[PDB]
Amino acid sequence: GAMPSKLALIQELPDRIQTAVEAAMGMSYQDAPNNVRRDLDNLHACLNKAKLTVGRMVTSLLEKPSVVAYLEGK
Amino acid sequence: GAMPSKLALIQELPDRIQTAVEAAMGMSYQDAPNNVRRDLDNLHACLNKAKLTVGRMVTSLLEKPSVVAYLEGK
Repeated sequence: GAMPSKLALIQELPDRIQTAVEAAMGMSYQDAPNNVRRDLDNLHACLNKAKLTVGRMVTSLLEKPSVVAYLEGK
Repeated sequence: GAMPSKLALIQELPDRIQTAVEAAMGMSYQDAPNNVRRDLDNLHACLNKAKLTVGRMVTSLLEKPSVVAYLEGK
């Protein structure tokens, strides 16, 4: 019976956001004109970048033992 | 029933990320000292921000008719 610790949450945030935008990443915008689908291409760069910023924001929490320990509850 | 189209996805992305991050927002980081929980405070500001950067990224796509129409399938 392992109730998820805050670190379970902070670590899963990347996966949650991966799931948050997997829909849009797997979106087939190629049935749209280049420019508008490029707006999805911007969604592709920036929203995937958004996962990138979040993943590493978690990394920013993960680069310090005290912060990490509190998340896991150590 | 309503099979989700690309617009259903782009519109739900905000809620998906609101969910991707709700766990961390509802996190009881006050269990930790000010500074380390402040590290979660940065997590809060930046992840709440992160949701909203996606909020505006969706808004970016949402503020042009060609882009929007292709998402919905108009």
